[PDB]
Amino acid sequence: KARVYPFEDDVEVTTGDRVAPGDVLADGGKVKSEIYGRVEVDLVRNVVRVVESYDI
Amino acid sequence: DPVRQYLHEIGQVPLLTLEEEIDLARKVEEGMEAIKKLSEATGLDQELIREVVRAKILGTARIQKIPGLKEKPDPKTVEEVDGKLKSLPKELKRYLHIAREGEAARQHLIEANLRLVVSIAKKYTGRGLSFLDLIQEGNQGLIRAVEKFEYKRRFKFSTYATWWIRQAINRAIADQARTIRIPVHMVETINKLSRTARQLQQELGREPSYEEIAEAMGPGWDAKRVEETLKIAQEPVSLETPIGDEKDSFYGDFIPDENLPSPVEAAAQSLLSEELEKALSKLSEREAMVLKLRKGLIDGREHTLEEVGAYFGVTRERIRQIENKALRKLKYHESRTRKLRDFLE
DNA sequence: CTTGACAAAAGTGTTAAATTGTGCTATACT
Repeated sequence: KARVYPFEDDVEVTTGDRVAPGDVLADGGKVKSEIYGRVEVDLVRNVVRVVESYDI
Repeated sequence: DPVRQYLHEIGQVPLLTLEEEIDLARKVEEGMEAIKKLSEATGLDQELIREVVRAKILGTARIQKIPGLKEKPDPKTVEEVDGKLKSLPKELKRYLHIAREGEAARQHLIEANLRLVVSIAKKYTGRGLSFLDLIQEGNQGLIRAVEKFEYKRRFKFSTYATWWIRQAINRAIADQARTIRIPVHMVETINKLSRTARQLQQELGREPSYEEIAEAMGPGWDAKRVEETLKIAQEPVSLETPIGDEKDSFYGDFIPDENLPSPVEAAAQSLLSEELEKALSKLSEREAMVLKLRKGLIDGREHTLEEVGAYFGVTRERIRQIENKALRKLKYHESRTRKLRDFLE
């Protein structure tokens, strides 16, 4: 359960950060995430994909 | 329940076949070399940023917050390393994730082989550790065999791990079991000897002797070297061990206290401390106050002849004769009063 | 109450022998 967010220029988060709807993911401000959850940043698939989650 | 606990915790996570295994090891080594790669980025040691990965991985605030009152705090010696390499181009910022995923994969492969480590410590029981202990230290041996493993050699990690688990366990034995600290080699030789004994017992159809058992041990092995260390080997004895056959008696309650002087000694000693004071007053103001300085009676520390002669203005010779004569001159009073003639032990 | 002389006991220092603490072992072995 997650949503994919492809990128082009690097990323602003590591693997496991806590995001929120409307936060800056990668691409220096282009691609933003609309949902909560830890962000699992992948290199090969070039995706900042965020899994629905709540840091509890 | 702690017993079932770990078993049901590791039984939750599955094992790893060749695919996952080889992959995981490759991930780990890639993260390692990625660290070495970034070790030249800002000039930080390969071990430094390595643990800096832990700060956001296997706990946020819990890894460096309490390794004692002092360690490498999050704000001070950590944060300036977390937000330092944080601004570097692609060709650098990628190795960050390589290290993230490598570092995670490490722990992963460990968890995968945990279902082995436990099944390993199963043979090593009886060491003064009921399972869970043995398993814990074994897990440490796994952690070792992990960072030292090489997938490239096409070896099954189950082989490499075992040799290290058996190590971290057989090591933990000597550093735990005997209440009295017994150094590694000591226990090593112990097991060697006891092995020979427990072996030739059935061979000869009876127990050996310090001469014949040490004989098959090697050079310099006499009755002594075996019987001597045999004592050392023996652990202490629980003071709760019941004495006799009746349920009352305790072991510890059967031990005296000679640590503190008995009342009879309080008076025995306080008596001499006085009786020697009254039988002393028959000495000249010199040969008395000086006769105390040589016995450590004055300042409690003994004052050698050299210093005494400096205190009275006399010479290293005069005080010498002073003591002699002053002393026997008291011997006359003793042999005539019989007041102190006791205390001859 | 004393001076020089001087054995024995005691001291300062380096080295040898002994003791002690660690790291590894790869067929595979869950």
